[PDB]
Amino acid sequence: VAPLDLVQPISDYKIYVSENLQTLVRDTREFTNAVKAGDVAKAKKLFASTRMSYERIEPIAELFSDLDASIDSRADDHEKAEKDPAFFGFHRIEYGLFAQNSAKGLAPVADKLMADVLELQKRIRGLTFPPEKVVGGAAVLMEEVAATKISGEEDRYSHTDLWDFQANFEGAKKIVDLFRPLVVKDNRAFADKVDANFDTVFKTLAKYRTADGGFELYGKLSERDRKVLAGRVNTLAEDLSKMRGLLGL
Ligand SMILES: [Cu+2]
Repeated sequence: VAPLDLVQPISDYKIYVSENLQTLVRDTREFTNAVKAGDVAKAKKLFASTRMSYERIEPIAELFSDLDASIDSRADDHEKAEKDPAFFGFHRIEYGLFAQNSAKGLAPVADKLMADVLELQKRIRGLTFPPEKVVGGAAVLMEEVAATKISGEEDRYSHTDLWDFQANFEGAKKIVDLFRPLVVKDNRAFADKVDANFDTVFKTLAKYRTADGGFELYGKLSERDRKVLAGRVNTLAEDLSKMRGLLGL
Protein backbone atom coordinates (compact mmCIF):
# COMPACT_ATOMS: atom_id res chain seq x y z
CA VAL A 1 0.00 0.00 0.00
CA ALA A 2 1.46 3.31 -1.20
CA PRO A 3 1.67 6.05 1.48
CA LEU A 4 -0.53 8.46 -0.50
CA ASP A 5 -3.30 5.86 -0.65
CA LEU A 6 -3.57 6.16 3.14
CA VAL A 7 -4.46 9.87 2.99
CA GLN A 8 -8.05 9.32 1.76
CA PRO A 9 -9.27 6.91 4.47
CA ILE A 10 -7.85 9.04 7.28
CA SER A 11 -9.50 12.29 6.20
CA ASP A 12 -12.81 10.49 6.00
CA TYR A 13 -12.24 8.99 9.42
CA LYS A 14 -11.78 12.57 10.61
CA ILE A 15 -15.12 13.68 9.18
CA TYR A 16 -16.52 10.64 10.96
CA VAL A 17 -14.83 11.64 14.23
CA SER A 18 -16.15 15.17 13.71
CA GLU A 19 -19.78 14.12 13.22
CA ASN A 20 -19.63 12.04 16.41
CA LEU A 21 -18.29 15.13 18.25
CA GLN A 22 -21.04 17.31 16.82
CA THR A 23 -23.53 14.71 18.05
CA LEU A 24 -21.75 14.33 21.40
CA VAL A 25 -21.69 18.06 22.14
CA ARG A 26 -25.41 18.29 21.51
CA ASP A 27 -26.38 15.19 23.50
CA THR A 28 -24.01 16.18 26.31
CA ARG A 29 -25.73 19.59 26.51
CA GLU A 30 -29.17 18.05 27.03
CA PHE A 31 -27.62 15.44 29.34
CA THR A 32 -25.56 17.71 31.62
CA ASN A 33 -28.25 20.40 31.92
CA ALA A 34 -30.68 17.67 32.98
CA VAL A 35 -28.19 16.69 35.66
CA LYS A 36 -27.65 20.29 36.81
CA ALA A 37 -31.43 20.79 36.92
CA GLY A 38 -31.67 17.86 39.34
CA ASP A 39 -33.77 15.74 36.96
CA VAL A 40 -32.19 12.43 38.00
CA ALA A 41 -34.64 10.48 35.81
CA LYS A 42 -34.00 12.27 32.48
CA ALA A 43 -30.25 12.12 33.10
CA LYS A 44 -30.49 8.34 33.59
CA LYS A 45 -32.34 7.71 30.33
CA LEU A 46 -29.91 9.94 28.44
CA PHE A 47 -26.71 8.52 29.95
CA ALA A 48 -26.00 5.54 27.74
CA SER A 49 -27.18 6.97 24.40
CA THR A 50 -25.23 10.18 25.02
CA ARG A 51 -22.02 8.21 25.41
CA MET A 52 -22.43 6.24 22.19
CA SER A 53 -20.93 9.18 20.32
CA TYR A 54 -17.94 9.17 22.63
CA GLU A 55 -17.60 5.41 22.58
CA ARG A 56 -17.42 5.32 18.77
CA ILE A 57 -14.36 7.53 18.68
CA GLU A 58 -12.57 5.57 21.41
CA PRO A 59 -10.13 3.89 18.97
CA ILE A 60 -8.17 7.16 19.02
CA ALA A 61 -8.41 8.26 22.67
CA GLU A 62 -4.61 8.14 22.86
CA LEU A 63 -4.44 11.23 20.63
CA PHE A 64 -6.20 13.05 23.46
CA SER A 65 -5.22 10.87 26.40
CA ASP A 66 -5.82 13.69 28.87
CA LEU A 67 -9.37 14.48 27.79
CA ASP A 68 -10.05 10.75 27.60
CA ALA A 69 -9.08 10.24 31.25
CA SER A 70 -11.17 13.30 32.13
CA ILE A 71 -14.33 12.28 30.26
CA ASP A 72 -14.49 8.52 30.63
CA SER A 73 -12.27 7.56 33.55
CA ARG A 74 -13.48 5.09 36.12
CA ALA A 75 -13.34 4.73 39.90
CA ASP A 76 -10.33 2.41 40.07
CA ASP A 77 -8.30 4.93 38.05
CA HIS A 78 -8.21 7.06 41.21
CA GLU A 79 -6.57 6.29 44.53
CA LYS A 80 -9.63 7.30 46.55
CA ALA A 81 -12.01 5.44 44.20
CA GLU A 82 -15.61 6.68 44.25
CA LYS A 83 -14.86 9.47 46.73
CA ASP A 84 -11.80 10.88 44.95
CA PRO A 85 -12.14 14.55 43.94
CA ALA A 86 -9.97 13.80 40.89
CA PHE A 87 -12.69 11.53 39.52
CA PHE A 88 -14.57 13.36 36.77
CA GLY A 89 -16.84 12.77 33.80
CA PHE A 90 -19.63 10.39 32.86
CA HIS A 91 -18.78 7.59 35.28
CA ARG A 92 -18.38 9.99 38.19
CA ILE A 93 -21.83 11.37 37.41
CA GLU A 94 -22.94 7.75 36.88
CA TYR A 95 -22.26 6.99 40.56
CA GLY A 96 -24.48 9.75 41.88
CA LEU A 97 -27.23 9.21 39.35
CA PHE A 98 -27.55 5.43 39.41
CA ALA A 99 -25.88 4.09 42.58
CA GLN A 100 -26.75 6.85 45.08
CA ASN A 101 -29.80 8.05 43.10
CA SER A 102 -29.24 11.81 43.41
CA ALA A 103 -27.80 14.85 41.64
CA LYS A 104 -26.30 16.41 44.80
CA GLY A 105 -22.93 18.02 44.07
CA LEU A 106 -23.07 16.96 40.43
CA ALA A 107 -23.46 20.47 39.00
CA PRO A 108 -19.68 21.07 39.15
CA VAL A 109 -18.85 17.71 37.51
CA ALA A 110 -21.52 18.44 34.89
CA ASP A 111 -20.09 21.73 33.67
CA LYS A 112 -16.52 20.43 33.67
CA LEU A 113 -17.72 17.54 31.50
CA MET A 114 -19.36 20.01 29.13
CA ALA A 115 -16.08 21.87 29.06
CA ASP A 116 -14.05 18.78 28.20
CA VAL A 117 -16.33 17.74 25.31
CA LEU A 118 -16.04 21.26 23.89
CA GLU A 119 -12.27 21.11 24.39
CA LEU A 120 -12.23 17.70 22.68
CA GLN A 121 -13.98 19.17 19.68
CA LYS A 122 -11.57 22.12 19.63
CA ARG A 123 -8.64 19.67 19.76
CA ILE A 124 -9.63 17.36 16.93
CA ARG A 125 -10.39 20.40 14.73
CA GLY A 126 -6.71 20.63 13.88
CA LEU A 127 -5.50 17.25 15.05
CA THR A 128 -3.86 14.91 12.54
CA PHE A 129 -4.67 11.21 12.48
CA PRO A 130 -1.74 8.78 12.16
CA PRO A 131 -3.04 5.74 10.21
CA GLU A 132 -1.20 3.17 12.36
CA LYS A 133 -2.64 4.72 15.52
CA VAL A 134 -6.10 4.73 13.98
CA VAL A 135 -5.99 1.06 12.98
CA GLY A 136 -3.87 0.18 16.01
CA GLY A 137 -6.14 2.00 18.41
CA ALA A 138 -9.06 0.04 17.00
CA ALA A 139 -7.39 -3.37 17.44
CA VAL A 140 -6.45 -2.58 21.05
CA LEU A 141 -9.93 -1.24 21.88
CA MET A 142 -11.19 -4.62 20.73
CA GLU A 143 -8.47 -6.26 22.83
CA GLU A 144 -9.64 -4.45 25.97
CA VAL A 145 -13.34 -4.84 25.24
CA ALA A 146 -12.75 -8.60 25.22
CA ALA A 147 -10.23 -8.63 28.08
CA THR A 148 -11.27 -5.99 30.58
CA LYS A 149 -14.58 -4.35 29.67
CA ILE A 150 -16.16 -7.79 29.46
CA SER A 151 -16.26 -7.76 33.26
CA GLY A 152 -18.88 -4.99 33.27
CA GLU A 153 -16.27 -2.58 34.55
CA GLU A 154 -17.00 0.51 32.46
CA ASP A 155 -20.57 1.12 33.64
CA ARG A 156 -20.46 -0.31 37.15
CA TYR A 157 -23.53 1.56 38.33
CA SER A 158 -25.86 1.73 35.33
CA HIS A 159 -24.70 -1.48 33.62
CA THR A 160 -25.09 0.24 30.27
CA ASP A 161 -22.06 -1.62 28.95
CA LEU A 162 -23.78 -3.08 25.87
CA TRP A 163 -24.45 0.44 24.57
CA ASP A 164 -20.74 1.05 24.78
CA PHE A 165 -19.80 -2.30 23.31
CA GLN A 166 -22.08 -1.49 20.38
CA ALA A 167 -20.54 1.93 19.87
CA ASN A 168 -17.02 0.47 20.09
CA PHE A 169 -17.82 -2.15 17.49
CA GLU A 170 -19.45 0.49 15.27
CA GLY A 171 -16.47 2.85 15.53
CA ALA A 172 -14.08 0.00 14.87
CA LYS A 173 -16.14 -1.26 11.91
CA LYS A 174 -16.15 2.22 10.35
CA ILE A 175 -12.36 2.01 10.16
CA VAL A 176 -12.50 -1.45 8.55
CA ASP A 177 -14.95 -0.04 6.02
CA LEU A 178 -12.78 2.96 5.11
CA PHE A 179 -9.74 0.73 4.53
CA ARG A 180 -11.48 -2.14 2.75
CA PRO A 181 -10.66 -0.64 -0.68
CA LEU A 182 -6.90 -0.87 -0.04
CA VAL A 183 -7.15 -4.28 1.65
CA VAL A 184 -9.39 -6.04 -0.93
CA LYS A 185 -6.67 -5.45 -3.55
CA ASP A 186 -4.56 -8.41 -2.32
CA ASN A 187 -6.65 -9.94 0.48
CA ARG A 188 -10.29 -10.07 -0.52
CA ALA A 189 -10.73 -13.34 1.38
CA PHE A 190 -9.42 -11.57 4.49
CA ALA A 191 -11.59 -8.48 4.01
CA ASP A 192 -14.58 -10.79 3.67
CA LYS A 193 -13.47 -12.60 6.81
CA VAL A 194 -13.35 -9.37 8.79
CA ASP A 195 -16.84 -8.40 7.66
CA ALA A 196 -18.28 -11.79 8.66
CA ASN A 197 -16.52 -11.48 12.04
CA PHE A 198 -17.99 -8.08 12.75
CA ASP A 199 -21.33 -9.29 11.48
CA THR A 200 -21.12 -12.18 13.93
CA VAL A 201 -20.43 -9.89 16.88
CA PHE A 202 -23.28 -7.57 15.89
CA LYS A 203 -25.60 -10.58 15.57
CA THR A 204 -24.40 -11.56 19.05
CA LEU A 205 -25.25 -8.25 20.66
CA ALA A 206 -28.53 -8.09 18.78
CA LYS A 207 -29.76 -10.88 21.03
CA TYR A 208 -29.70 -8.30 23.85
CA ARG A 209 -31.44 -5.46 22.02
CA THR A 210 -34.95 -4.25 22.74
CA ALA A 211 -37.27 -2.40 20.32
CA ASP A 212 -36.19 1.13 21.35
CA GLY A 213 -32.74 0.17 20.12
CA GLY A 214 -31.51 -0.07 23.72
CA PHE A 215 -29.96 -2.96 25.65
CA GLU A 216 -30.69 -5.13 28.65
CA LEU A 217 -28.64 -4.50 31.77
CA TYR A 218 -25.21 -6.09 31.43
CA GLY A 219 -25.81 -8.15 34.55
CA LYS A 220 -28.37 -10.12 32.54
CA LEU A 221 -25.51 -11.86 30.71
CA SER A 222 -24.39 -15.03 32.45
CA GLU A 223 -20.66 -15.51 32.91
CA ARG A 224 -20.92 -18.07 30.11
CA ASP A 225 -22.56 -15.50 27.79
CA ARG A 226 -19.74 -13.13 28.63
CA LYS A 227 -17.06 -15.68 27.70
CA VAL A 228 -18.84 -16.45 24.41
CA LEU A 229 -18.90 -12.76 23.47
CA ALA A 230 -15.25 -12.33 24.58
CA GLY A 231 -14.22 -15.05 22.16
CA ARG A 232 -16.05 -13.38 19.31
CA VAL A 233 -14.65 -9.93 20.19
CA ASN A 234 -11.12 -11.24 20.47
CA THR A 235 -11.44 -12.41 16.88
CA LEU A 236 -12.06 -8.74 15.96
CA ALA A 237 -8.84 -7.55 17.64
CA GLU A 238 -6.88 -10.25 15.86
CA ASP A 239 -8.15 -9.07 12.46
CA LEU A 240 -7.46 -5.40 13.05
CA SER A 241 -4.02 -6.41 14.24
CA LYS A 242 -3.40 -8.31 11.00
CA MET A 243 -5.16 -5.63 8.97
CA ARG A 244 -2.64 -3.06 10.02
CA GLY A 245 0.12 -5.44 8.96
CA LEU A 246 -1.41 -6.04 5.54
CA LEU A 247 -1.60 -2.27 4.98
CA GLY A 248 2.02 -1.71 6.05
CA LEU A 249 1.67 -0.10 9.48
CU1 LIG B 1 -15.48 4.51 27.20
